[PDB]
Amino acid sequence: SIAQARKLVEQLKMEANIDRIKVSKAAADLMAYCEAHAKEDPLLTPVPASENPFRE
Amino acid sequence: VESGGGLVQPGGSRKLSCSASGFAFSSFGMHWVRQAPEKGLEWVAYISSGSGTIYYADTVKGRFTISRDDPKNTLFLQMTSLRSEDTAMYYCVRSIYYYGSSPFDFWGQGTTLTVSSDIVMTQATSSVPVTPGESVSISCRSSKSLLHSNGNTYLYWFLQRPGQSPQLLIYRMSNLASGVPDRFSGSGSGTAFTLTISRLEAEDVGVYYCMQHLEYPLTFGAGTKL
Amino acid sequence: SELDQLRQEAEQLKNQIRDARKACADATLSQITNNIDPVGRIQMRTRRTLRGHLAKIYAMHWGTDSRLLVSASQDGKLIIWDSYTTNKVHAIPLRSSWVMTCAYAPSGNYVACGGLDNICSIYNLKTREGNVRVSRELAGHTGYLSCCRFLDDNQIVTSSGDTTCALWDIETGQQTTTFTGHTGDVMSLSLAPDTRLFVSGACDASAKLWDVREGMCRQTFTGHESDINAICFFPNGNAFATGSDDATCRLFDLRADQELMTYSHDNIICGITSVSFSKSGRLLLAGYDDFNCNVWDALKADRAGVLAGHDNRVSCLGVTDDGMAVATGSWDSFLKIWN
Amino acid sequence: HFLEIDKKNCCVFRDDFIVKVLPPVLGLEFIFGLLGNGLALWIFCFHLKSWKSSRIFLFNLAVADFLLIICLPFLMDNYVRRWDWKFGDIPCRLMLFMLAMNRQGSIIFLTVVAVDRYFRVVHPHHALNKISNRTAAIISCLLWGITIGLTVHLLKKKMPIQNGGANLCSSFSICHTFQWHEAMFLLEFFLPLGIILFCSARIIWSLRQRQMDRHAKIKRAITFIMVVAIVFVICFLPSVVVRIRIFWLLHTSGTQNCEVYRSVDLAFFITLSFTYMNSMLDPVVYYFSSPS
Amino acid sequence: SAEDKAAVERSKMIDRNLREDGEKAAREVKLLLLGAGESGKSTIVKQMKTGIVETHFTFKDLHFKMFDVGAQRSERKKWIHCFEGVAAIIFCVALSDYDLVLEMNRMHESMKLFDSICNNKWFTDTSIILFLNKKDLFEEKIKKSPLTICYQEYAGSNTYEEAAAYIQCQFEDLNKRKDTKEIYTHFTCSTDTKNVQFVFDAVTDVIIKNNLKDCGLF
Ligand SMILES: CC(C)(Cc1nc(-c2ccc(O)cn2)no1)C(=O)NC1=C(C(=O)O)CCCC1
Ligand SMILES: *[C@@H]1O[C@H](CO)[C@@H](O)[C@H](O)[C@H]1NC(C)=O
Repeated sequence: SIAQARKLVEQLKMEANIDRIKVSKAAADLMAYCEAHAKEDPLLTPVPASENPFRE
Repeated sequence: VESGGGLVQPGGSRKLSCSASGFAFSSFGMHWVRQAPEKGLEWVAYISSGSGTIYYADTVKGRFTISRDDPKNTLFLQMTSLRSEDTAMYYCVRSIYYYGSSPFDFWGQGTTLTVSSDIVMTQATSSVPVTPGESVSISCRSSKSLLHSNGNTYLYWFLQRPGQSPQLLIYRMSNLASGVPDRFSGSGSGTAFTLTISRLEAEDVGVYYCMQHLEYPLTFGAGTKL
Repeated sequence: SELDQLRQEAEQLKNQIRDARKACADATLSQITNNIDPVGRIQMRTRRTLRGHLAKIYAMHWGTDSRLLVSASQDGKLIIWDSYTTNKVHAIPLRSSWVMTCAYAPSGNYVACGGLDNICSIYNLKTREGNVRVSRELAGHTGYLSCCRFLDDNQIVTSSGDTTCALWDIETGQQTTTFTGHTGDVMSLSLAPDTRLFVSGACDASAKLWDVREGMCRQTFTGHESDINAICFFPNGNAFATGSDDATCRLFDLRADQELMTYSHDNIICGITSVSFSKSGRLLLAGYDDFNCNVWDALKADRAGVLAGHDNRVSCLGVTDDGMAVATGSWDSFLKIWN
Repeated sequence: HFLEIDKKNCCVFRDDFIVKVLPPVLGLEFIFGLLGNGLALWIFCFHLKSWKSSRIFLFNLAVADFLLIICLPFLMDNYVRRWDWKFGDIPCRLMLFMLAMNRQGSIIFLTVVAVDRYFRVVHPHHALNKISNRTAAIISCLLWGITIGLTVHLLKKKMPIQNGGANLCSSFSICHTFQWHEAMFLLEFFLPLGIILFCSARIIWSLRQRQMDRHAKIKRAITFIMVVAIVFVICFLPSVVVRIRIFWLLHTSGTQNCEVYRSVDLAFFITLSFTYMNSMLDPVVYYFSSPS
Repeated sequence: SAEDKAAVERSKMIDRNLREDGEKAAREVKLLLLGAGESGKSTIVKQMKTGIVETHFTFKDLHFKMFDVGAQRSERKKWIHCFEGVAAIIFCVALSDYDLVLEMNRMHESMKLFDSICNNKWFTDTSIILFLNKKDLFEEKIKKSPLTICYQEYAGSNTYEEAAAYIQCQFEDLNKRKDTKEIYTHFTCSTDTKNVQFVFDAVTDVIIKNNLKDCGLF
């Protein structure tokens, strides 16, 4: 009983003592990644039907 | 492993048999490639998995008969009228067909027998120096470009070491078979093909044959001895 | 009375995390991606329909070649399809017909399956002695098998209903590492592109990021109001999306340590069974309980398309590694390839 | 009065009462029948997702009823003009064929339904309950063949009969020869009666021998088993009973005086109008009353 | 295309095997067995003859599949939809644990699970077969102990005929869907027979209703 609470406290301390960055810095990374690979996504930008392996 | 068949007969008829052993024979298509005493190999018959489609050679279309029995794992070949040309060592070859399979991977021991359009594969070269440690390249050519629309070229490479059955090295002209050392490599342009060996070894000596699988009346290339 | 003192410290420590998380929340994802242009309406057509399953389809997985896929169903069959020609490459009968997960090895020589039998079975596709045969049966979990993903040719990671995730070594069949910390049943998992960390969604409405090497939890994400049913990693590997039973989706960032965007609509009251990202990460595809698979524009959190082609619950979802197709299974025993 | 029809003395009447009672009776059956069977046929094709062998047999009944309904206004024209057919020889030949074929076809595809429901309640584990849709289609085509093969002679009998100054399109004429297709008229009723009554009784008895009737939906289905067994008798008994009376008169009185047939002949074509009643009530009893 | 034509005919050979297995699987009756652990499912299974346990038995040319999920001990709602489509649910309750406690007595613990299973969104029309086991132990126990310990509102003689029928009536009262599903209650002894007949009778009524759904009547 005491050990279970102690273990939960010990793990919670490790999570608290972690490095974090601002959301805007993390939001820019997701935005930058999507635009860097926008031309390579067939679902987002359909490729010509000749290049479709499933149309024909 | 597989083997079986008859040996000697004057005229008349004879029946060949094969004994499959421990490879799930029921899901494999089987061939009956034969080889003349001093010439190259020549395809004879074929039966699909489940005894569906059956193909025969143009020269044995009516005289020969191929049938299989999935129980007991036995493959048959019935020959009715046996002329003088039909004097060859008959091999039994397995092959399975799905998306990424390697057909013609295993060849039987084979038995000898004596009596007492199509695509022609040239393979102009016949013999080369046997000096080891070099980079030998074997050339070959076909009557028509065997590059299908799906994108794979149906050219197969076989090596017949002196005294044993042929062994598959490369299937579909680019893919290496299982158990084959990485020295062997194959490239082609649809019509002309080459097989490259980086470092020759003592066990690489033998006759190298080529096969096609685009149109089913498939032919070999008379080999290229080392 | 040390139990009360520990609880008081835990509450104070938990409040520190919430304060720290709120401090770094400089702005919102919607504000940052407000200037970008919407993807517009996205229409996808059923380019193929795979028939042959005679029961509800519960899982599927794509091969690394973006051509072969394996699907599971409660009829007890594991079918390997050729998505280009509809051809059936293999059909593996399972010992137990209650299968809830599938996995295709990145090498391509193995597949894995599991379910209510608490056993993850590995099958050898490239067997020289004929057909597909079982290779290893991994036992040791107490609850049902919810998910399993091939780390490599010899390493697999599984999540179970006993609130634990395990890492196995196929050669010996023993649990190299056990991941504990969840209070509810773990329902899904997803390895990172680097295959060094993986997240897991549980019935306690919490998502935990684990370290495969060390074997301890690194981060815990909260915000969902019900059981988390699906999880998937962003193509970058520094974010993931969750699909819970409260008819909502959320995007979590590993570095930001907090939820970024919410994908929900007032017209949707049905839970989410599966989620998946596109190759670019701009699209988030989610399978719902209303028989419809929805496409969400992750950057702007606006609906962009609907994959309405199934007559029952959409249970599984997948996007090819090439990004040129989307496979959608459902309880009507049909698999559909889109665009 | 009297008419010589194909080397036998057949007495044919032209009652004025036919002109004022049959055109409106047949008009009501057609107008609702087109809305009934036509709508039901629409639901079967474009409004149904899965097809089972039971629904295949019901589909044939809707087709058979539909073809019989579209032959009504040709009959109405004949009745309005007081047995005066001015449509030709082949159309007279064709319309009669489509009457006997569709009437017997509809009767065939409701004894099949009654037998189909019998196997689903009294022998629930029988292999017949799980026949594939292909097997049902073969049986449906086979049953259509017997219906057509039993009425082909209507396409060989030259039937543009000239009656005085009138032309009649009718194969139901009273005379003193044992004509087959007249005893078969009684066979369309007696034989299905011995099957529907036996099957309907066994279905209800089994649902009551087992305490299964306490359900709300089961008890509703029990009543509609009796509905089809009552509508069938209502729509077919009156025409049959008149025909035996004609047979009774032929044996005892004979053709020598075609005056005692004045009343019964009028009554027969009255009761034959109730035969088309079944083809109109079937959509509201077999399809529209199903919970599915 | 020679290799492609050979691959297509292999898929066709796979298709015919899938249908052959599907025909066999469609002819087997699937039953789900539930209880409270020591409710008597172990002795029930023998009468018909970790993870999930499958029991195979046949009766009157009918093949039954019985699945025991008593070794799960996890969130029921996360895997209970996998059993949607079973012919019937076999529920086992011990009649001798009304006074025994697991706090809370064991009898009400069965009532909590019965209430959730019976009123489950997935089981809205599946027949539920309720087996009241350990009736022999309940016979002697009611002589020395009253039923007021379990049900404090009980007002009746402590005889087997009156007390047992009260427990059965209480269990059936939890059935909210009284018009879409039927609950069959039977009394089971430690050494008895015809229990598989009772299950056979119940599934036939489910089959008859299923047959009347294909024909459209019911
Ligand atoms: C042609 C028919 C139907 C008599 C007939 N029935 C059969 C036959 C043969 C084989 C078989 O299996 C069953 N029936 N052959 O001829 C007939 O007189 N029809 C007419 C009326 C009607 O019925 O609407 C009313 C107005 C007058 C015309
Ligand atoms: C018609 O009536 C006459 C006179 O009664 C009789 O001679 C003749 O035989 C009858 N016709 C037939 C076909 O019997």
